[PDB]
Amino acid sequence: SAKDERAREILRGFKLNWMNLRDAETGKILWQGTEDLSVPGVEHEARVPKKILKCKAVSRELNFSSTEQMEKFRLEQKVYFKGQCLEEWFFEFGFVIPNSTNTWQSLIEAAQMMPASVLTGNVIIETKFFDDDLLVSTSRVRLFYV
Ligand SMILES: C=CC[C@H](COc1ccc(-c2nc3ccccc3n2Cc2ccccc2)cc1)n1c(-c2ccccc2)nc2ccccc21
Repeated sequence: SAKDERAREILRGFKLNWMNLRDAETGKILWQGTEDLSVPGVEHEARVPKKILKCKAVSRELNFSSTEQMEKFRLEQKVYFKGQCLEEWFFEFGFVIPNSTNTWQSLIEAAQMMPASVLTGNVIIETKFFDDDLLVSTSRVRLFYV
C-alpha cells in the first residue's frame, strides 16, 4: 500500500528527542528522559516517582523532530494494568513542517488509583502515534513507581 509505505517513511524520519513530566498544579518537574520511548517493538522501562499518582493532572513537554510533513500528528494512549485497559487519552498536535523540531505541551488529566506498591511493574502505557488515521507506530513503556 502507498499508505503502509508512507507510514514507514514517517517512522524512519521521526525521533522523540526528550520529554519532561510536571505536576500541573506545582509546575514541578517529576520525571525527565532523553531516550526515545516511542521506538516500537521493544519494551521500554521507566522509573517514576510514586507521588505522581497523587497528581490531579500532569503536564507533558515532548520534543520531537520529523523529516516528513504530517497533516494531523496525534496520539492515542492507554494505561494497562495486568493486561486490562483502565483508561485512555487522546492528544492532537496537528500540522508538522517537514524537517522541523517541535516541542508539544499537553495536560494529562487523571480521570481511584490503586497504591503504587500494587501498580509497580504491572502497568504498561501503550502509545499509538498517527498522522490523521494512518498508524505510524505503537510503543510500550512498563512503569515502576519509586
Ligand atoms: C495524570 C495521570 C498520571 C499518569 C498519566 O499518564 C501519562 C504520562 C505520560 C505519558 C506518555 N506520553 C508519551 C509520549 C511518548 C512516548 C511515551 C509516552 N508516555 C508514557 C510515559 C512517558 C514518560 C515516562 C514513562 C511513560 C502517558 C501517560 N499515570 C501514570 C504515570 C505516571 C508517571 C509517568 C507516566 C505515567 N501511571 C498511571 C497509572 C494509572 C493511571 C494513570 C497513570
